[PDB]
Amino acid sequence: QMPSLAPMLEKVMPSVVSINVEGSTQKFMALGSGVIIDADKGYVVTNNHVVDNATVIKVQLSDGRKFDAKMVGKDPRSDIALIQIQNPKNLTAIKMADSDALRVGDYTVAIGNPFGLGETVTSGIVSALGRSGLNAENYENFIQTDAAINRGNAGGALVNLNGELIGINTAILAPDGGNIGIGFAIPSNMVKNLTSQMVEYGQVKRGELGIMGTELNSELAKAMKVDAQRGAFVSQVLPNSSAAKAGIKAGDVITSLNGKPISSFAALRAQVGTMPVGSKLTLGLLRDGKQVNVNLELQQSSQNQVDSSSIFNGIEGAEMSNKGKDQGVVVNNVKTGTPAAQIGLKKGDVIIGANQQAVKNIAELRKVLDSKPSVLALNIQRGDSTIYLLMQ
Amino acid sequence: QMPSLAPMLEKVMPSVVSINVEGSTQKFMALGSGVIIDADKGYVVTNNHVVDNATVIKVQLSDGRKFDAKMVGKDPRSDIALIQIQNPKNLTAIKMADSDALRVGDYTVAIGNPFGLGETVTSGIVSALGRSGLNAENYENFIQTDAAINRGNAGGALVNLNGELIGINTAILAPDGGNIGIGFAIPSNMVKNLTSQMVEYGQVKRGELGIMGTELNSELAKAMKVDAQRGAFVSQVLPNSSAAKAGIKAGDVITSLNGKPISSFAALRAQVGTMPVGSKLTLGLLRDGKQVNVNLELQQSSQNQVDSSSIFNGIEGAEMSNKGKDQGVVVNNVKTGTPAAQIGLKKGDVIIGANQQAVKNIAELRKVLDSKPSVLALNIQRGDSTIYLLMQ
Amino acid sequence: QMPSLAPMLEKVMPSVVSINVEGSTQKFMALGSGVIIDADKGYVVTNNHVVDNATVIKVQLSDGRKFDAKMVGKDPRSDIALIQIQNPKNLTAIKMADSDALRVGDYTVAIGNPFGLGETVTSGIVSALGRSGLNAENYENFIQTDAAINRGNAGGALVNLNGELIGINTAILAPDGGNIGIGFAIPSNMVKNLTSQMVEYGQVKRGELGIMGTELNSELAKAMKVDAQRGAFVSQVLPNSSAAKAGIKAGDVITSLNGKPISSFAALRAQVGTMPVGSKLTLGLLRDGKQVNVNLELQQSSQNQVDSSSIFNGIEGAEMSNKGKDQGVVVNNVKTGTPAAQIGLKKGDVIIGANQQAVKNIAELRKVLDSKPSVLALNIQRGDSTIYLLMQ
Repeated sequence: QMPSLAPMLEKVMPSVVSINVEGSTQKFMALGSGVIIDADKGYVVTNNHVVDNATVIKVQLSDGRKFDAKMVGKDPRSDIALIQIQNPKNLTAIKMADSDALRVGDYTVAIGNPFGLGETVTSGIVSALGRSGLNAENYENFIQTDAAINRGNAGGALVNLNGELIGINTAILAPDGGNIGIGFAIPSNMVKNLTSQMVEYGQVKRGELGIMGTELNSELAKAMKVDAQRGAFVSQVLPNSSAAKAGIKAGDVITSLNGKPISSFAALRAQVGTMPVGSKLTLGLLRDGKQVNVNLELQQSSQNQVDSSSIFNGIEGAEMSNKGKDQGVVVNNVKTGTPAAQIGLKKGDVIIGANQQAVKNIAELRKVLDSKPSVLALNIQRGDSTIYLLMQ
Repeated sequence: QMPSLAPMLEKVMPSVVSINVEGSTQKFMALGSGVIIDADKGYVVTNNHVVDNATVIKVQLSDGRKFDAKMVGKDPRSDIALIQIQNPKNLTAIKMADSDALRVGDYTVAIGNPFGLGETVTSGIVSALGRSGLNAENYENFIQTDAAINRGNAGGALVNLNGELIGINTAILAPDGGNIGIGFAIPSNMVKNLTSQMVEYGQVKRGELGIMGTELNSELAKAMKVDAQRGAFVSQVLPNSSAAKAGIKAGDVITSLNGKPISSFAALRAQVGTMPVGSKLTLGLLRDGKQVNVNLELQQSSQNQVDSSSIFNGIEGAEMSNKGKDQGVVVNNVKTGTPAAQIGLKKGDVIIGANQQAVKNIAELRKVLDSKPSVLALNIQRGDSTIYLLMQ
Repeated sequence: QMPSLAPMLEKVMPSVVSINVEGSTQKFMALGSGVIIDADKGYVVTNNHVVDNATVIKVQLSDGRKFDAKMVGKDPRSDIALIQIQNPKNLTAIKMADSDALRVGDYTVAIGNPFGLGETVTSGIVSALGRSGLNAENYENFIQTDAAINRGNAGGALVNLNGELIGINTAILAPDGGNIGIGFAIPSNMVKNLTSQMVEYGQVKRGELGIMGTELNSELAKAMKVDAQRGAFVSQVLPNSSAAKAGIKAGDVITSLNGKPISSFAALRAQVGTMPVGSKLTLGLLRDGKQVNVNLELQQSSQNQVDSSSIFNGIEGAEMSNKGKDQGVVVNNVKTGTPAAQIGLKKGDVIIGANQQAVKNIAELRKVLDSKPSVLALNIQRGDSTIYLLMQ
């Protein structure tokens, strides 16, 4: 006869896990939380900042059980990392909710491991949607909540009253590292995209419209005679870009993506910034007081991702990324005094195998590395030649 | 099928605004929140401490729109200021609730601009009623809540589940300027009185009963053989005061105002301290174990208000206040080295016009000043003479 | 038509009280809260750490009334103290809920006196059950909640939506002494046991099973081939102990006490650590993959409790404790330079009266002391001799 979150949480708490990490860059230990995304494969999502530069990763269920997990993907720009429990048995995954249907009155409960106390649940409401600006280089479209979140909560669950995941708790505004009522989670639609890519590739293949923009504030709107105090202002479109081809002109205002009204430029960036190349989308446009509708196809890019370090753990040097279809890992750009080039690593190289195993993409590669061989025999192609690079 | 504050907030959030302020006393910037009280006239209430000593005031709606606002009234004793949006179009005002019907179990939601993040809502309950003592010179009858309130929330809304305004968020107990679960709002009945006066006059005409008192604590009650552990103890009544005339004797205990039981002396002070002169009220009295009922009429006073500075912005000197009916602004008491008297400002002067505009009260005056003339030509009366005082 | 905690709180708030304390060890003042446990006798429960080393204790009702209270019992190991309002009139006691039926989704409201503001209520949920480790020498089986708790809340009520007491607020995790969403209360079943003893004896007669143990973590479970990631691991059983007699063997795992599954070793310790000697209980055992059921009888012990100081307020020296039935207070072990032995206090002494009043146990004793005589005439037995020890 008493209302309670207990019935819901009982089904849901098994989904959320604690995460302990040992690493170096100087030895450190860290801890945070994670969410089980696929029970069968033992996929567990979490903040990239928690598991970044980790030598060892251990995951602990609510029931006590510990497992070891290995990395499978990580995206610093959005701060989402995907890991995988080695030898997953009898797990519970969380069902994801559609974060786009969230409203500010909405109740939320947060679950995670503050200060490593153990699985802690706290609750609140949605204080705000679309918050960004925390770190302006990243994609950020944060849900804001006043459910209590502290250090150790990172990577944990933000769920609604039905126990569906709506976000991953990531950061808090807080002088003096204590919670004051303001915390942020990555909306779950973003997690759904980013992770699904990582699963299949080991990284995110970032698509772009190829427009330069900025927040459409009220002042700018007068300058431009537009009826609209919010949106993405198109400063200019790149030549031979999706936008270009689609007919978007500079001095346009983007008001909606795929039906969904657009909070701001950042939100827009964040949305598309997480869709995979080749995605077909449609833009709500506003040029000279007239509404416009345009169909676009997300295209390639020059995304700065996956350094040689994120895959070798400590081997500074050239950045790397997949290549075409499952064609192997390509080395982007080697530095100079960077240890990687100090093993013969030269930009333009195409890692096509390792230790007699085929490498189609970064996931496969990281897989050979998971076995932790003593000597790593890279099978690369420079120009029209096969060569081998060795490590220890 | 899920409970949510969203439906209510959707109607209500437009009412609450952000406030940016530029000032000097040395240049500063400040920010807080405000509530739209009248949609047509663009009246917006807020904490006096937010907009105090401001050269510029800009208000930003939830939809993005910015407007400029000018001051119309301010009361430091209660920390309520009233401002007005210049050129108000298509606004939403909040409906006010009767704060006297609040109870401690009651749910509350707070809306405002913590750290200038944007319109943030957080929720809690009524922790307590009638809290005072924060600053003992002020009138204070604070609602206390554990909805999260931080810097930037000041001047914002405290509403109930029906979206009616019950208070204005004002202060927080908090070492280290972060919220810990204890925040305070001015009850809305007080806001309703204080503001309505300001609208019509530019200041509050403070009435007094003319009794000296103190909190009736349990110890004092024994000393005095009274059955009552709380109330206002009458230490003495002033001669030719309302109290006097009404038959109130020293050593009386006031237990109720207008039917409403009385928390304490402070609460009493705070209540009447916000009713306009001439108000007719009735007091619940307790003399020698016997209940008494008395009818009173709030009378004049010597209220220390509106310095020449609050209207000239930076012109230290004599204090000022309305006079009789709409008879003009009277200069209370000039200092010495104060810049005001350094323009020929002498106590007893009665500003009856400015720049060929008639001045009936402080609002009218502040109105001529809103136009920001280069030279201000005051039309004053000293004794039986009209004179003119000039400024720049 | 609006949901509210108000109706419930209206019945319940009278039960909770504020507590002011004057003491020395150097003069100090302290404050916290307390809960009325028995309206007739004026019993009020609170944290031992609040009223510890107090010369004076005053209790203040929600209605204003102040009373003086005297100590009747105190248990530092669990941090529960029991006091009694001198001359209790017209009080309201709280009904206690069964803390064992609490679940993590559950709503909670906290009531108490943060920073001596007065009776403050805040609310939250059960974040966690069975938390311990705060101070590892104590018995601790804390409920964890995110209802706001700050300094002054200690000794106050944690209740459910029906206004039944489920815990006593005790501590908070918090850098910088401000609440961040994590606070702890002693579950109410523990309070019910500990206090009831104190009432009847002045101390707690601690029973033991006589087993050494430790937390059964997942690693240890592999080492031992047990299917169970949580519980109490039996490292060894003491000879001639209850456990011994009952058939418990080292390398056993305890999974349940009296039907109730067992969080951990600490929880177990904490449970039995609060049952009175002679209690009959039953243990859920797990030896070599096989479930076992055993019946036990709590037995004596060597519990380190009640120093001569806790009863004399400032008279360092030998520890003391009841003896057999109501046989008087026995002096455990005298130190050396300790002031107690400096009045002729010798271990093995059996205080059988004081000032011509009979002393059956520590409560009676503390009673003669409550009258605050100028000279205290102890009637002791050393060996086969009656003697008298004098004080001032």
